[PDB]
Amino acid sequence: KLALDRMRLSTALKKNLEKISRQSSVLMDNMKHLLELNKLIMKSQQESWD
Amino acid sequence: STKESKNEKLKEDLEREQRWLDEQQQIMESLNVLHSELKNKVETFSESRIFNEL
Repeated sequence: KLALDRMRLSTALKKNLEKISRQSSVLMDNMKHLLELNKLIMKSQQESWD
Repeated sequence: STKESKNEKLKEDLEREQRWLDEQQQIMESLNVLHSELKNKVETFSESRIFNEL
């Protein structure tokens, strides 16, 4: 059921980000904040492991 | 917030176990020189020395 849900969410985000809509002006900022927080979690995980 | 505080705990833990390794090596270098002085002083003063000194 989780695999069917993640495939429907992956096709829903693919049809979302295929066409440029009006929610992209906050969705691009949300993806930039998530990639900066994930880069901080990568550097923290590497330094904590070493 | 809970992993950077885990990093700030472990940098405090980087000081303490390095100090605890420095204390345990200071035990280890002092127990080596007390084992060498005890092996060199197995033979004590003689039985005939105590009668003539007293």
